[PDB]
Amino acid sequence: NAMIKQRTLKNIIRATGVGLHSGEKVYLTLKPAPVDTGIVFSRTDLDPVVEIPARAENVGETTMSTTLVKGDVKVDTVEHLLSAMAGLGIDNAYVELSASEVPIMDGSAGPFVFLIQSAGLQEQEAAKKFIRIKREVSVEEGDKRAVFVPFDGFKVSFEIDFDHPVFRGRTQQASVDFSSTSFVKEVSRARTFGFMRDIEYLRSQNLALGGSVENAIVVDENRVLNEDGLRYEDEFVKHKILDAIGDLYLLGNSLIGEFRGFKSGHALNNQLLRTLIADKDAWEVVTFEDARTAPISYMRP
Ligand SMILES: C[C@@H](O)[C@H](NC(=O)c1ccc(-c2ccccc2)cc1)C(=O)NO
Ligand SMILES: [Zn+2]
Repeated sequence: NAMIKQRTLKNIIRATGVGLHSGEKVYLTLKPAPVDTGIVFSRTDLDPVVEIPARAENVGETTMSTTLVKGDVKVDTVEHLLSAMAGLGIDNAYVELSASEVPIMDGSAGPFVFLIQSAGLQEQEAAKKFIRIKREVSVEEGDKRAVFVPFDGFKVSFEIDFDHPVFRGRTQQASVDFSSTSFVKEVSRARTFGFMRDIEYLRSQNLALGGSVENAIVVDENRVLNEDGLRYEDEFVKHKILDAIGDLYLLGNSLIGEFRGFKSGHALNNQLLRTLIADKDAWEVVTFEDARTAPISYMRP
């Protein structure tokens, strides 16, 4: 008789930071929103205020980060904040930003999960809608691949392939089944990362202006440059899982299914969502009026 309900924020919560790509200072405000609103970004620095729903149809650029666009108005680097929202099961929220990029914080979803849980969650008087994968859907480009597989729960598998001394062994693949593994404990703290030769190229072009060892793992030709080391033995692949969860949440609803990524990035993740949405026979919308019968579990609000 206990139904799985939609969730929003119990209180407003505020954060400040800098954009990884733009280097601009930005004020972030997360606000409660009504049932069936979904996640909506709002550029409050503009006149009039521009709202951009966090949906696959509004993705505009996918080079290095996922960017939402509406006309000429952009919201860059939404993936880590959306991963935190998805991890905590937030259905409805307003995300107000004073600039064109979500703050990078420490490069992970950790600060966002903590800010959300500090504000608390509010269950709403409406059933949470899930998108259930009924048939396999895959997208490929070159040697990159991203797949949705029917699965009674939610599971993300990812494999990276870097021919580099730091990237050897079993730490290049990971699978997380959220029926037994905690998004907060095992995925949320995984930071973004960049290779020194790529970073140098980006800096030569006056790009990635906000990036440093304070908000990213920096790896040169042989080692991790961050003095204090890694948060997980497999932090790099866990961050790709974090990215995939955030990019997947642009479907607008939590998924019941499995994602498998092989060298996939924001572009291929978004192509997978667009293929799934277009293949209506591959999915269905489902609700759980009895939480006992559900294959996905959310933490108490
Ligand atoms: C891991 C990869 O998918 C991506 N991150 C980057 O592309 C990236 C690019 C540049 C930096 C960087 C780090 C330090 C200084 C300058 C740039 C960090 C991450 C990412 O996390 N997208 O969400
Ligand atoms: Zn990322």
